[PDB]
Amino acid sequence: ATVYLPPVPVSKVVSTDEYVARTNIYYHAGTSRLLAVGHPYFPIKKPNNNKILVPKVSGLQYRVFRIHLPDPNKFGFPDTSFYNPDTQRLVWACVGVEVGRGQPLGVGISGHPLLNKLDDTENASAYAANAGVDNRECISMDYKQTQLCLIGCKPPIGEHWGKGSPCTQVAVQPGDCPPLELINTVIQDGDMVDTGFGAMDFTTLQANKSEVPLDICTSICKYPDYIKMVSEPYGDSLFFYLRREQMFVRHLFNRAGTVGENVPDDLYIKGSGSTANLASSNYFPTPSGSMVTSDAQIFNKPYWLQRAQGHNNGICWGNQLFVTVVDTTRSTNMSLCAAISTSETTYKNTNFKEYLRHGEEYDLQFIFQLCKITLTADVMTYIHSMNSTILEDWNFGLQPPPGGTLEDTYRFVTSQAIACQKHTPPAPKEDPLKKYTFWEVNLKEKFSADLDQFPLGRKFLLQLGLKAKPKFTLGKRK
Amino acid sequence: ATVYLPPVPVSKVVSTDEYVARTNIYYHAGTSRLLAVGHPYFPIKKPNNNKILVPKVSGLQYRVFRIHLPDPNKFGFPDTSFYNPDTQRLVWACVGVEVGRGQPLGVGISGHPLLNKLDDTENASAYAANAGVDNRECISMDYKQTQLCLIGCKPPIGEHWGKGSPCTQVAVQPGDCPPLELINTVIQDGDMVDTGFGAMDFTTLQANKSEVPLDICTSICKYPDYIKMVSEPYGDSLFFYLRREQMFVRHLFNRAGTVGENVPDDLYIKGSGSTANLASSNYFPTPSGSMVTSDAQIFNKPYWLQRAQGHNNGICWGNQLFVTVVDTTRSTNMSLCAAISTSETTYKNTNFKEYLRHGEEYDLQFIFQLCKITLTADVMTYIHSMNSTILEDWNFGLQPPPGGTLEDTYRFVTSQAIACQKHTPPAPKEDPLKKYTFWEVNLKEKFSADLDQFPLGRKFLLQLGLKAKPKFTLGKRK
Amino acid sequence: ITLTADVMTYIHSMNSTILEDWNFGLQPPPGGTLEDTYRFVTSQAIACQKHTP
Amino acid sequence: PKVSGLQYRVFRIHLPDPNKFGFPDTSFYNPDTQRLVWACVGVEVGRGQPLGV
Repeated sequence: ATVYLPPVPVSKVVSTDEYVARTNIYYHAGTSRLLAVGHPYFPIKKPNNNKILVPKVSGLQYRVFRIHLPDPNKFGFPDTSFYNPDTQRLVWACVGVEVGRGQPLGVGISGHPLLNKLDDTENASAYAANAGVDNRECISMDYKQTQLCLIGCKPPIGEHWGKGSPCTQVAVQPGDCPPLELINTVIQDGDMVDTGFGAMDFTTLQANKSEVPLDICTSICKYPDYIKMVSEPYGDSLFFYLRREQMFVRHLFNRAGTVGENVPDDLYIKGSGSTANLASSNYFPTPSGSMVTSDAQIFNKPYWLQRAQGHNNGICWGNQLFVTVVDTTRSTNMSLCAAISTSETTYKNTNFKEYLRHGEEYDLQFIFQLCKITLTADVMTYIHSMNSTILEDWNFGLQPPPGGTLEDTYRFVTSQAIACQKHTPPAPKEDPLKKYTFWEVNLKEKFSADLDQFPLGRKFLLQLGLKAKPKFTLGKRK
Repeated sequence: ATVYLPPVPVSKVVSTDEYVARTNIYYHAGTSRLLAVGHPYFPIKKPNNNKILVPKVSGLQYRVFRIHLPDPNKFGFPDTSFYNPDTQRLVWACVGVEVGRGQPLGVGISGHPLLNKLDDTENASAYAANAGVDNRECISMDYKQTQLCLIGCKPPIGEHWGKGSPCTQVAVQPGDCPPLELINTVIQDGDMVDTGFGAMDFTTLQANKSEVPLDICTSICKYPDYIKMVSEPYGDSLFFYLRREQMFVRHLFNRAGTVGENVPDDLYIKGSGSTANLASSNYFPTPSGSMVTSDAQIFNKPYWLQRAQGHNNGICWGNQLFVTVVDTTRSTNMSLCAAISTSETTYKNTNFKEYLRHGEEYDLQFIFQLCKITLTADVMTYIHSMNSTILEDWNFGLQPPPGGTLEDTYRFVTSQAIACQKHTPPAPKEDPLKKYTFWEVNLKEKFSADLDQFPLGRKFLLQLGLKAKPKFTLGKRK
Repeated sequence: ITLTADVMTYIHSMNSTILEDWNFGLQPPPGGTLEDTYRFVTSQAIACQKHTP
Repeated sequence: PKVSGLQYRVFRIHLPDPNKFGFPDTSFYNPDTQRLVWACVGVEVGRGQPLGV
């Protein structure tokens, strides 16, 4: 520049598929399986202390991993360089991923010993059974079936309705629901999916703090904010998503507690008896999970990334991948027991102490394409306007210093002081993370160049070149 | 190449129209004839509130009008093959202003019921000397003739005298009347023009606060500073101005109060009577107009622009115009009364409630030529040293993937009645060319291709000489 | 929209009102006729006269 | 207010005058022998709400 920052773009934003050439050099990577054994309901901590002994792990929460990748320009190379390192720079493209489940078919489960529930109002049994002191019951559910996986390279955006706070312009008091304002935030590991009360916080909306389970009270519940993400052309925040979700209405119920609502008292006619009074108009549909089937598994089959939502196809502008997984369908909870004493020789429920765990597996197989971004002066100006940090990291002119001189604290040694001594010694240092809240997967040298002996690999050779297998695949008929 | 780019230099100083290419597309616009009906002296307010019922409006007061124009590029036309934004932008040029006037002949009335006044200077009816009896008579006068107009496109500066550095004793005294130092500041609507008591404050300046009429008593008097604006080197502040002005002395009068002023006793012989008593030097001229006729106007006459006085040609930079008009030749005040109960035909105040008004009419009729600015980097960068803002509005470049919008933006209210709240909407804004209130003239919805429907454009046609357009014909009348 | 005099004859027969709203023909008449004097408020500005109610 | 998806949500959408509208190169146009009109060539409607009846 000038002209001008550039032009044009904006408008029309140049794709990274017009000057970023693919190469036929392939490396292969994968993980060694991942296993995390939690307690979905709550983490089990030592209550004499504050540290976890069993974490919280669940498929009914987002499992969001921050994958850090090498860069090809760190290599000594096996000789993948035939040109000057300043006419081009190298970046990865990920062209296939399979995300495996090692968990059997069967659901996980959540619940609450005191879920806020009055009476049954699907078909009556009461108007109220209580409006004084207590009325909550032992009730469990498995939250709705959600399967989705989505892949990006910058952090995903979630939406949820946060607490818009009661206003005093229009009459809303405590004991009236607030106006609700949508407060959107990044999807991060440990966070709960939508429950079908809407996707909202429950940490400060809830004030009994015991309407719902131990798990969702203490999370933010979120719905994916597809909408802002698919409107970024580049799609660096995601360049792949899919979903399958469903839920059915188990039974209508009424919440524990009295109306806070204002009912116009002129939309009915008064009765006599039971029909004189009103129940609480705080009806809620009770939701419940769906039937699990092996034809609903979007997993253990490969998601290609040869093409992507974004201009991005896994192109490294940080050398990171974000992979978010939800699987509620193999999120088996396995039940077990240990006997408290062998002093009790009869069957007692004060003898054999039931315990639940959830075991969580994930494996990710990857095929990596080596790609290049060819740099001319004009290209370099576009990137500079785009994100300057990329140029510096690559290393590219024009840098000051010099620099110099003197220094201080001279001779001796100490020696007393003299001399100097100021002293004064440097670097706190401080501070931004940039962690933020993710299950760290380091890949740096799991990279390969054979892909005939990885299962994903074999299928990728089949798809790409129509060879090699190596001998044969399938049937026939069968 | 190039690379960079001098401005091209600010010290090469040029017409602001050496790079603005006129085109022959012409549109017309004007007003409906705006009206303001005040009370000449002050505003007649509710005395429970500060809210006006009757504003304060005269022709002896500034009429500052803020003409607003769209950017032409943003304005649609039905045929548009004269602009491409990949090559050019557009900007208005006003090439004719007609000041419609339509009011009777008459002049504003100003007065003070406690105007300081003792004797006649014009006569020797009574003495001007020491007097501990302070006379205050009800006197009224019309103020001087002021007719002027300025048409500009940036805010215009009038000068006045303020109270500058102070004295070391109390102010407005013998020998400790403070230094009065010139404060130039932007012209305000409905603040006073020059009145023949000069251009200065009176609230803090005049500590008697009772010697001069009410309309200028609480208010500043200011005169437009011509010298400064024509000594600006782009002449955007103004670029056309004209005046016709005069004072007439109604009579010199002398104020009451004792003599503080020194009378040397080496300039007159001693005797008795007069030659031993001090004399007042407390004279004030009384301002009045000399003659007023509606053929003594400078108004009602078309002003054809084609190369402004300034380094402008009459270009609407920012697509605004700042018109400050004074007219006193017409500035009639009309008196009315309301009878509540006639019960004697001879005046009573339990009958006839006297009222005073002043009604003020102005119409502004316009013909605007469209002109273009080519997008050349040397011109752009030079414009950037002059003012970057026109450029930023046009907008160039990234927006890395894209920030601000899209993103995708925005959420989401769209108010109901709950709504989402809390709100407290975002703040009030001030326009960058607005510091003081003006009489706003929006023009953004009235543009006509044809100029034959309006007498100002026909007159422009005939003067233009396309195609070729009579001109005149005789008679007229006769 | 391609339009000629014959085609227009038909356009009005279907919906009078469409041509009349577009009014790139026609006429309803342009206007004209007066704009003035003067409405509303009346008065403005300064004024706030009466308010006017 | 009673606003829900269980009662008809009828939106009046009012669109630019196409006839006089911002364009980049037009000089064919004759008001008498041609007119312009918008035709909308797609709509998507985002329902940003989660499941829940």
